[PDB]
Amino acid sequence: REGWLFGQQVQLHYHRFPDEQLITNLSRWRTGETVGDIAMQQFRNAQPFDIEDKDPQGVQRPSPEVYMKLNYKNPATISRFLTRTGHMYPADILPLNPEAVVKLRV
Amino acid sequence: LRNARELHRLLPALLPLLDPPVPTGASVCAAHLIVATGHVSKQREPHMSNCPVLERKIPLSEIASDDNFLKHPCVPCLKHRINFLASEDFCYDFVERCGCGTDGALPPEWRCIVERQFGSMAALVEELVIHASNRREAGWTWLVYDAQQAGERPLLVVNMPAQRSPLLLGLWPLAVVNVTEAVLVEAVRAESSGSKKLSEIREKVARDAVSRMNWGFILQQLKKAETYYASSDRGEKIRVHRMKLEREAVTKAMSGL
Amino acid sequence: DDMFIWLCHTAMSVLNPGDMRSRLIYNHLRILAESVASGEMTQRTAFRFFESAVRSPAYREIAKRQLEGGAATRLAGISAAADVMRRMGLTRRPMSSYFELYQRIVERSEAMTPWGFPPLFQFEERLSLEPRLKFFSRAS
Amino acid sequence: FISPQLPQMDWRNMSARSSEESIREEMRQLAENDVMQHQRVFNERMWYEKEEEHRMKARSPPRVLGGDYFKTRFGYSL
Amino acid sequence: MGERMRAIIEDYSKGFGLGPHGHSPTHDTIHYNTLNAEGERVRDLGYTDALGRLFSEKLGDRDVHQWAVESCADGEADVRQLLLSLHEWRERGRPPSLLLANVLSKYLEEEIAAFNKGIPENAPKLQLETSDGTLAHSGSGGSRSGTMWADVDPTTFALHQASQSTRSTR
Amino acid sequence: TDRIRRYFRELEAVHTSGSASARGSGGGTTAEHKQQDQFYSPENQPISLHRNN
Amino acid sequence: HGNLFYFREYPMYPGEYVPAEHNTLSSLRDELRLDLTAQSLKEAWMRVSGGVYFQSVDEYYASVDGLDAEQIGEVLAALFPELNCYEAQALVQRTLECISRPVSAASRQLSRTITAEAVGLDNAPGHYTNFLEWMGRLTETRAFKTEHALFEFSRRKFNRDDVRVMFENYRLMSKATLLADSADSYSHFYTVLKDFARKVAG
Amino acid sequence: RVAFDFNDQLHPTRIGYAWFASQDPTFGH
Amino acid sequence: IFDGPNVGITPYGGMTRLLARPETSLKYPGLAEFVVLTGASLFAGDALRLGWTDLFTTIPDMTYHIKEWFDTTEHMHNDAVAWQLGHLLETCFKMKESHSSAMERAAITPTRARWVEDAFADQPSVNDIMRTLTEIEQLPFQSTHNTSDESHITPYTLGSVAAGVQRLGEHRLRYTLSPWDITPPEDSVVLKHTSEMFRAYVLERRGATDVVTHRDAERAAAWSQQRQREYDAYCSLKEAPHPRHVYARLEGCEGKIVSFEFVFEISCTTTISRLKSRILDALGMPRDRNIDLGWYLPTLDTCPIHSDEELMQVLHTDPGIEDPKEKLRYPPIYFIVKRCTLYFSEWAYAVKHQLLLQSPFALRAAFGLLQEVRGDGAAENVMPLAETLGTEFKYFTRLMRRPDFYRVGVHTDKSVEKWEEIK
Amino acid sequence: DDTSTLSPERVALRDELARKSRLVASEGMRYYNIFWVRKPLDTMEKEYYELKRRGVDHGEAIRKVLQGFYSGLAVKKRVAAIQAEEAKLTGRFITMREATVVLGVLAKLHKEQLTPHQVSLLAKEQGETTQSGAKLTAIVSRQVEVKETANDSVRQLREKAEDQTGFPDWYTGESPTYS
Amino acid sequence: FVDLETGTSLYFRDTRDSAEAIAHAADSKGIKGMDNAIDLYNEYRIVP
Amino acid sequence: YHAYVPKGASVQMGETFMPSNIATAVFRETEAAAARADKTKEETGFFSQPRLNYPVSSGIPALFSKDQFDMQYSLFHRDVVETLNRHTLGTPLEGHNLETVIRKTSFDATQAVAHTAASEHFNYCFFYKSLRPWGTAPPPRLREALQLQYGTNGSADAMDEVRRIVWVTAASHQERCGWVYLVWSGVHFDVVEFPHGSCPIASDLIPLLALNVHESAYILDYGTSGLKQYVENYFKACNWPLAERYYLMAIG
Amino acid sequence: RQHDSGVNQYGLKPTNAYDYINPTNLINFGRGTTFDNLGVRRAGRGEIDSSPSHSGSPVFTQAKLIGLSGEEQLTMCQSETMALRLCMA
Ligand SMILES: [Mg+2]
Ligand SMILES: [Zn+2]
Repeated sequence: REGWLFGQQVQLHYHRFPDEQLITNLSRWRTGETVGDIAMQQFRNAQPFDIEDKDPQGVQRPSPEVYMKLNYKNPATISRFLTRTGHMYPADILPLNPEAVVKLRV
Repeated sequence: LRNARELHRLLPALLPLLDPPVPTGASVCAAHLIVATGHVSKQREPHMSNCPVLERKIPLSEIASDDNFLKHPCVPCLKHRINFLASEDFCYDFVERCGCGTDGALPPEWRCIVERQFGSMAALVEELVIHASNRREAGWTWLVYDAQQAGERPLLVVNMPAQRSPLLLGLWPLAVVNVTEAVLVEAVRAESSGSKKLSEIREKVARDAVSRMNWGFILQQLKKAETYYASSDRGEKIRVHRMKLEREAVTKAMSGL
Repeated sequence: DDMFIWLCHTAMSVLNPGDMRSRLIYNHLRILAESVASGEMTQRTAFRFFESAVRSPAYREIAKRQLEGGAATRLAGISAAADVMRRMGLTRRPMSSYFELYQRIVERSEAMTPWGFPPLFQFEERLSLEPRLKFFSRAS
Repeated sequence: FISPQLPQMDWRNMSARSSEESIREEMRQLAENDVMQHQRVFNERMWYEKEEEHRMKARSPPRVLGGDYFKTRFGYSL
Repeated sequence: MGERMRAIIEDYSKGFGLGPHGHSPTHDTIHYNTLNAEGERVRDLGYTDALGRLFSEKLGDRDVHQWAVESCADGEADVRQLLLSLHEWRERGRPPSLLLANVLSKYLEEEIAAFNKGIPENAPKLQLETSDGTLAHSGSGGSRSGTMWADVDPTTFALHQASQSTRSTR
Repeated sequence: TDRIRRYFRELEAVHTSGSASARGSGGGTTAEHKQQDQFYSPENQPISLHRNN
Repeated sequence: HGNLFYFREYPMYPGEYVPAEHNTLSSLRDELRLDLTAQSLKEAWMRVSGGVYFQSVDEYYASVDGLDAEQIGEVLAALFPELNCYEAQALVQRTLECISRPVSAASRQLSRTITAEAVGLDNAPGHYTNFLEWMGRLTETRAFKTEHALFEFSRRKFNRDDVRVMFENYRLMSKATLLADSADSYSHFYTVLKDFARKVAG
Repeated sequence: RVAFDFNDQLHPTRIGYAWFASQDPTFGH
Repeated sequence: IFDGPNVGITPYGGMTRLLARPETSLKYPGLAEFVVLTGASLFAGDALRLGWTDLFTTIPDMTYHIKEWFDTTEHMHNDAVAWQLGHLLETCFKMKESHSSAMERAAITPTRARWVEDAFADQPSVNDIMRTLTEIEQLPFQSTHNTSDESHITPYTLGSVAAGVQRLGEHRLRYTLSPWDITPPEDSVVLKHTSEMFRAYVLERRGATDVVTHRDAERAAAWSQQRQREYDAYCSLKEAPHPRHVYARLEGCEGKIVSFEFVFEISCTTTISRLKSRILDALGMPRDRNIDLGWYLPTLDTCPIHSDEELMQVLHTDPGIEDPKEKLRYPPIYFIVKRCTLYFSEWAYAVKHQLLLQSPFALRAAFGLLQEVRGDGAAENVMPLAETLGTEFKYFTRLMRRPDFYRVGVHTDKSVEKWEEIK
Repeated sequence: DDTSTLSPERVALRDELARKSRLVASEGMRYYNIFWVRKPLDTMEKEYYELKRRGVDHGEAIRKVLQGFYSGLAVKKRVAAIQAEEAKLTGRFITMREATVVLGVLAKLHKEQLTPHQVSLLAKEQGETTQSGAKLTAIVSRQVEVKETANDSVRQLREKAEDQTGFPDWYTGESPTYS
Repeated sequence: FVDLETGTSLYFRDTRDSAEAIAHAADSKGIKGMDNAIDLYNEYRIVP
Repeated sequence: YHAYVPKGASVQMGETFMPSNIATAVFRETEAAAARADKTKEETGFFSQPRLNYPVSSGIPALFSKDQFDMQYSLFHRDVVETLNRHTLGTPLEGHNLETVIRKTSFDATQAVAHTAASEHFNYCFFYKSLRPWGTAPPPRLREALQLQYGTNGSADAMDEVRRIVWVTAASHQERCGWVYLVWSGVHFDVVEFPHGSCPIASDLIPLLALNVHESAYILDYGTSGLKQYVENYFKACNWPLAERYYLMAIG
Repeated sequence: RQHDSGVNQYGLKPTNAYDYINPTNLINFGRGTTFDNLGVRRAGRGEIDSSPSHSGSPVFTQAKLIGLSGEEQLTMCQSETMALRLCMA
C-alpha cells in the first residue's frame, strides 16, 4: 500500500472531527478560558495544502496564443523556453506539451 | 398607584431636612420631591446607628406605619422610600394624562416638529415601539425633551430602569408608555379571554399604547419646555449658581494656603 | 494496559462508527473489549470486527442525512469507551480507565496526521515499532 | 487612572448609539471587515509596501455590453 | 470466578417491563437514567409527607406511647391498632389508616389549619377526609397526606428518613 | 514568535526592576526574599559565565 | 529587533480563517473598543500598566504581596457607589480573570457544579452538553488527580526526594487507616502520593 | 473496465435537466 | 387514484372499505364522498394521516438495501426475524428523524379538509351535493366564508424565459450576422485577403522611444465603436413603447379569456405589476391577488415571466400568431395566468365542473355503493374486506353491461396520439 | 468512508457565501460544531435557491441574501445597544471608559507596592472624591489662580439633575400635588 | 435479539386494524404464519 | 405511544362521551400541534428550559395555581431563553456553559442583553429547583449553622428569624423586579436581594434558596398587596435539604 | 502479554519456511542488534541500522534537507556580513 505523492501509508491531515479541539481542551472549556480564544477558532479545521502537480508533465504549458509564435521566425518566443545557453530543459525540469516540444526543436 | 396617603404620612418627617431646598409648605409637587430626593451621598448622610432597615428589623415599605421611626428618621432610607413613591405615582398620573385615546385630532405643529426630527410620524411610532418592546427590565418608557442638543434633536426616547424618573437626568418628560409587567400579565389573560409568545405580546402592548396617545398634551408639554429654556431667570440662576461654585473653588484653594 | 490503546483506536481511528450510545453498537464494543482483554482475540482482528460489525440497513445513505464527509462527533465514542471499561471490571480503581483513555488521546492531538495510521504498524504484526514510537503508547 | 468615572453620567453617549444612523455605520463598518482576511499577524514587509505605495500615490450612463454582444465578438474573448 | 459472579448479578438485577418513556430498560436507541439523572431527582426531592413533619413538629420530644395513651381515652380505640398504624406510617412510609387519620385530624387540627390558612383558590390544599373507601394516596391526588409520591418502597423510605437524625436508633 | 517571547520577557523584567524606582523600601517582596535572593548569583547578575571575555 | 528575513505573510491553510469580528490589524494608538472582552481588556491593560502581564490571578496577588481580593473590593465599592460589596470584589476577580486565566478555586468548582445541576438534562440529541459537563467535572476530582500522579510516575518524572516523601507519607498510616482508605480503592494511593500529585498538578 | 466492484460506480451513460420534468424538481444532474 | 365514475363505472379494489372506516369519518368527514364521487388522487401524506399505513421512506433504490440487509442476517428463529424486520422498519420506514409536515405530499392540506367537510359531509344524495356546491360557487371574494389556500402551481414546460427563446429558435433560421452589424458601416471597409492584416504593422517614434504599431488600428477602433453605438440603438429600441393586443387565459376549469390593448413601456417590475393589475381588473378580482404570469409559446410550451427585462424579450421574440380574418389593430401576445391562491368558491367551481363531467349513472351508483359499504357508520356496521370486494363486484358487474361503460367510457381516457391514429 | 455529500456546485456556492462574510461561516460552529441548531450558511443557501427559482440571477441573489443576514444582525445589535444604555444608567454596569478606572486601580496597586493600610486610605479618599468631589477645581499660581474641569462625581450628578440651577424645582409641567 | 425491544411490535401487527383483529377474517395473525408459535422448536432449524 | 401524543395533551381512558364534532376538532388541534412542533424543532437553540422534577399539571401545593406557575414557566422564562439564545449565537459566547456566559458577560453594558437573559435563566432554574411541592423540614446540621448566626437564645430561632429576614428583604425591594436569595458568602450566611438581570454567581456567592419577587409571580393568586402571604406560603413549599447539601459542599 | 507478537522468547518468531532452515535470520540482522531490537529491525538512533528507508533505499541525508550543514545550506544573515565587510575594506 502506497500513497501516490510520496508513498505515504496514510492520508495526510491535521484535524478530522468536529469535537477534537473541544474535547482536547475540555477543562479549559468548562473553566471558560476558551471564550475569546482565537487558536481554537483559526486552526480548528485547518488542513494541509495540496502539494501536487496538477500537471506532472505540463500539457498546460504554454497557453494557446504562444503556439502561434513557436515557429521559426520568433527568436524571442523560442527563447522563453530555453536555457541561457540555448539548450532545452529536461522533461522533469520544465515539462512541455509534446506539441510545443516538436514545434520548438523544429 | 396612588401613594398620596403614604406620602401624606411620610412627608412631614422629610420637610425639615429639605429646608435647604425650601422649608415647610402646604403644596409639594411630586416632580420637585423626586429631584430633591434623587441622588444621595453616602458621605454626608449615612445610615444612623441602629438603622431599623439596615439590620432588617423593619421593611422599607412599612417604615411609614411605625411612629418611632417618624420621630427620629434615617435620612437616606426615608429619602429612598419617598423618591420611589413620588416617582411611581408621577408615572401613573402622567400616563393617565397621555393615555387618553379620546380625541383623534392631531395637531399640525407636532407633525411639523416630528417630521423635522424623525422624517414621519410612523418613524416616531416605530421608535417608541422598539424602545418599549425591547427592555432589560419591566419599567416605564419615556419620550422626553433635552435642551442640550435641542436644536439638532428636540426629542428622544429613554426607557428608564423600573419607576425611575427622567427628571433625575435633567430631561423634560413629554410622554410615557407603561410596559410594567402588571400590564403584560393582564394583557396575557386578556388574550385567553374573548367572546402565544411574550415578545410579540409585549410589542403589541407597546404599539397599542402608542395608538392610544393624546398628542395635544405633548404639544403643551413641549411648548412649556421650550418656553422654559427660553426664560431669563433660567440664565440668571445658572449664572448665580456657577458664580457660587467658582467662589467655592477659589476659597477651597485658598484654605490650603 | 494495551486495552486502552485498542479503545483509543475504536474511538479516534474510525470515521462514523454509528451512534455509539445505542445499545446495539454499544454491545458490539463491549464484547470485543472483553475479548481483547483475556487474549481471546488479536487487536487487529477485534478492530476489523468492530468496523465490519452490523449496524443498520443502507448505512451510508442514512449517513448522508447527518454527515458531509462522513466524520461523526467523537464524544459518544469516548463516553461509551469509558463506560465499557467501567462496567467490565477492567481496573481495580475506577477512575484510571477514563483517565488513561482520555490522556492518550490528548497527547496524540499534537501529532502530524494524528488520526490516520499505517495499516501494518497500527496493530500487532510480525514487524513492530520501537516502544517509544508506538502510537497511543505510554512511552511517547 | 483612578479618576472616578460614573457610568450614569455617560448616558448621553450611550443614547447616541441607539440611533439607527450610528448602527447603519457600524453595519457598513463590520460588513467591510467581514471579507476574509489573509493578513493574520502584523507584517513588516506588507506595511512597508503599503506605505511606499502611499508615498507613490501622494507623489501622484453608457450602455453596459450584454452577454450577446460578447457572444458575437470572438476576438474579445481572446 | 469474578466473571460468572458478574453474570449472575447483572442477570438477576436487570429490570423488565415498561418504563416512563414507554420502553424496555434494554431498548436499542432510547435510554433511561442518563448520568444518574433520576438519582439526582430523588436527591433533591426526597420522600416525605407534609403531614409527617407537621406531626413530628407538634409531638416534639415527648414519648410516642405516652401520646397514644393520651389520644385514646379509655373507650376510644385499641392502642395497639393506632400504635401499629402510626409506626407503619412514620417510618416505612405508608398511607395512614383512617383510624390514624381520624386521630391525627382531631389532634393536629390547628397545625393543618395554620398550614391551610393562606392558600390561593386553585392550588392544592391539605385534607384528611376518608369519605372515599380506599387509602392509596395515589387515589386522593396526594392531597390526603402531604405526599408527592404514589408509592415508595418501604426500605428506601426508612433509609431516607433515618438519614435525617431526629429519632434515636442508637 | 521568538521576537514576541523576547519582547514580553524584557518587559516584565523592566517592571520588576522598575518597581524599585517606584518603591524603595515599599516592601512588596518577601523578607525571606530579602535574605536569600538579593545576593549576586548566576540567575541574578553574574559577572561573565564564559571563557575568553 | 528585526527578523533574519523579511517575507510576506505565509499563505492561509485550507479551512483556516481569521475569526469573526476580530480586528487583525489593531495597534496601540487605535481608539479603545467600548466593550469588555479578553482582547479589549488586554490591549487596555497594556496601555495602562505598560507591559505588566501575569499568568494567573494568584501571580498578581503574589506581586502585590498581602493584598486580598476583598481589600481592593473596598476601593472599587468606593468608586462605583451603587455596586454591592459582593459585586465589588466580583468586579475585581472578573477583571483579573479577563487579563489572565480564570482562578482555580473550590468556590468556583462548586458554583459550576450547582449551575450544571440547576440546568439538569438538555434537549441536545445525545444529551451532548451534559456529557461535556460531566466529562469535564471529573477532571477536577481527587481520584483523577491521583491517576495523573500515577501516570507521571510511570514516566519517571520524580526524584529521590519525592520518593522519600512518599515513603514517610506511607509510614504515617496504621493498618486501620489502610482498611479505611482502601475502601475507596483509590484514596490510599492519594494518601501516599498526595505531595507528589500536588507537585505535578501545581 | 469490463468488471465492476460492489461499492464502486459503473460507467456513465453518455448524453451528447430537460427530461427529468416528471421527477423531483430539485433532483440535480 | 380510486376513480372510474369518470369512465362510467363504480370503483373497484376494496379501498372503499378504507374510506368508510369510522376513523376516516372522524378525521376527514366528507373525504370518502370526495374521493369516491370525484375521481381524485390521494398521496403519501394523505395515506399517512388517515392511518392507512405506518411506513414511509425517502431513500434511493430501497429494494437493493433491503436485499443486502437481509443477506447479512443469520438465523430463522422468529425472535431473530422479528428483530431484523423491526430494525429495518424503525431505521428507515418509520419517520423518526429528518421528516416534517411541510415535506410530506398532501392533497387534503388542512384548509382543503375544512372545505371538503363543508361541501360533501353528511349529504343524502348527489343532488343535494351539487345544489350545495352551486350555492358555494356563488359567494363573493369579500365574504368571511370564502377562505383561501395555497394552490399548487401546475409546472410550466420550459421553466424559464431564456429556455423559451432557445426552444422557439429551432423552428427558425439564424442570421449569419447579429442585428447590430448587418447594416453597412458609414465608413467603407475595403475587403482584403486575411493575410494583409498581419503585414500591416509599422515603426513610429513616440516621445523619445521606438514603437511598433498597427497602421490600421485607429480605423478598427472607429469601426468597433460604431458597432457598439448600433448595439445601443438596438437595445434602447427594444425598450421603446410596444403597443400590443393582450390575450390572457386564466388557468383552470373555468374558461375565461381576457383581451385588451396594452402599451408596454419597459424602461422604468412596475410594468409587470401594471399588466397584472389590469388583468385582474378585467377578471373581476381584487388587485391583491398573487398572480403568476406566463408565456404561452407558439410551440405550445410555457414559461414563467419573473421580470420586466424578460418580458421585453418575450415581446421581441414572439411576433404573435394571428388569424388575419379577425382584425386586430395590434399584434397579439398570449399569456397564461396562474393563481397562487384558490378561493373556496373557486375550488367548488372546479369540483362541480368535474362532477358534471362524468357519467351521472355511475356517480349516483358509486354514491349508493359507498353508503352501502359504510352501512350505519358504527365500527361494527362497516363491511369487512371480504364483503366489500363482493359488493364492489356486484355493482361493477351490474354497471359494465350498460353501453355507457364499454362503448363510451373505456375509450375516454385514451392519449391524443391514440385518437389521432384511430382517426 | 469519506466522500463529500456536497456536489461541486454547492461547494462553490457556500464557499462564495462563506468568503464574502466570515460571520456567516462561523455563526453555527465557532469552536465545535453545534449540530442541533440551524445554521446561517444553510438558511441562506435555502433562500438563495428560493431566489433563483423566482428568476433572480446569481449576483443579485447572493447580495440580496447577504443583505438579509446583515439586516437581521443590525436589528439584533440595535436591541443590544438600546438595552446597553438602560443598563449603564442603572449604575452597576460598565463600558471601557470606567473599566480604565478599575485597571487604573490595579496598576497603581502594583506599580507602587502598597500596604493594606495605604489601600484602605486610598479607598476612603477616593470615596470622598467620588461623592463630594466638585467640578471646576482651582489651582493657585501666585495674584493669579486658575480653575479647570475635573473628573466625575455624585454631587456633579445632582447639579446635573437640577439643570445646574442649584434648586430641586424647575419643572413647570403638570404633576401630582400633596397637601 | 429479545433484549432490544425493537421488532416486538411486529408480533402484534394485527392490532393495526382494530375492527379486523376482532373479526378474524384473515388467518395470518403471526410473523411466520398462522400464529406466533406454531412450531417454535422446529421450524428455525431448517437453516444450516 | 408517548412520542406520538402532542406536548400538552394527557393520555387517558375513553369514556365514550365524545360527540363527533369535538372529536374532529381534536384531530385538527393535533395536526396544528404537529406543524408547530416541526417549526419548534428547528427554532431550538443551544440553551433550553429545565425539566421539572415534580408534576405541575396541577398547581404547586400551598403555593401556586396551575395558571400562575405555568405563566412563569411557559411564558416569562421561555421568553428569557429565546432572548438568551438569540444573543449568544454569532458571538464569542457560542456553546459555552451557563456559567461562562454569566461570568464572562458580568458588569458590561455592551453585552447587557446576554448577561440579563443568562442570569434570569439561572434564577428561574434555581427557583424551580428550590421548590419542593409539599415542603420539607430543615435538616439538623443546617439548623445548627443558622442558629450560630441568626439565633438569639431560642430553639431553632434561626428558622423563624431566617423566614422573617427573607420577608423583610423581600418587602424592602421596592421595584418588584428581581430575586431574593439565601446565600453563603463563604465566610457567613446572609439574605441578599438581587435586582432583575443580576445573579448570585455573577457576584460569586453560593446560592442556597431562591425566592421570586417579580410581581408577575404572585399577581394571579395573591394580587398586588399579597406579597407577605406569598412569602409565608413559599416557606410551606420550599426545599431546605437542597440548601443544606449546597452549604455542606461549600464548606467541605 | 508482556511483549510483541512477532517476537518470542529466543528471537524473532519464525513464520515462513525460510526462517526454519536459516535461523540466523531470527537473531542477527547486523552489528546494531540487541535482543529488544529484534522485530524492530531499525536500531535506536545515531546507531547502526537506525536509518529509515524510502522505497527500500535508506535515508542518509536529513541534515541536508533542513539546510543545516550542507553545501546548499541555508544562510541566515548575508546582508549584515557583506555590509560589515564593506565597512572594513
Ligand atoms: Mg548494515
Ligand atoms: Zn438607613
